[PDB]
Amino acid sequence: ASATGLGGTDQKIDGDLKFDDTTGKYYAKVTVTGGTGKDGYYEVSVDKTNGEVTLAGGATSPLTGGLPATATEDVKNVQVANADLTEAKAALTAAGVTGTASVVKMSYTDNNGKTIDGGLAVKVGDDYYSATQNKDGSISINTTKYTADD
Repeated sequence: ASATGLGGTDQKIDGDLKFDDTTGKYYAKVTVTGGTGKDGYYEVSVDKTNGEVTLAGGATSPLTGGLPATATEDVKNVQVANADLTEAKAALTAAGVTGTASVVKMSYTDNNGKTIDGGLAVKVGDDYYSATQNKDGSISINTTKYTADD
C-alpha cells in the first residue's frame, strides 16, 4: 500500500533493507527516468497500526539538495530497538505467560556487594528464564535438550 501510494509503477526495494538507529525513520527509494544521481533514499515515516498512506504537512515537493547526503552509505547491519522484544514475546507465548517482564543479574547484596551480569533475563514470572545476550546483542534462547518418554 505504501509503494502504491508513493506513486510510480513499482517502488519495492531490491535487496536487503536499510535501517539506522540515529535517523529513526525509514528510507524509500524511487526510481528516476532520464537522470543520473537523481535517485536517492528519502526519509519517510510508516505507521503500522494505521494501515493506510497519510501525508503529514502536505509536502508534495521532494526534499531539496538533489542527492541526499544522509543516505549515501550502504550498510548490511540489521538491528531493532530493545522495546520490540520479538523473540522474548515469542518465547513467552510458547510458554504461555504474558505481562511485564523483569531482568535480573547474578548478584548478591552482601558486604562485598557483588555484581555479575545475568544477560537479558527479562522474564515475567518469578521463574526467571536465562536468555543469553549475544556478541551482536541478539537475545538467544538457551534451553537444555532432554529425551522424554518418546
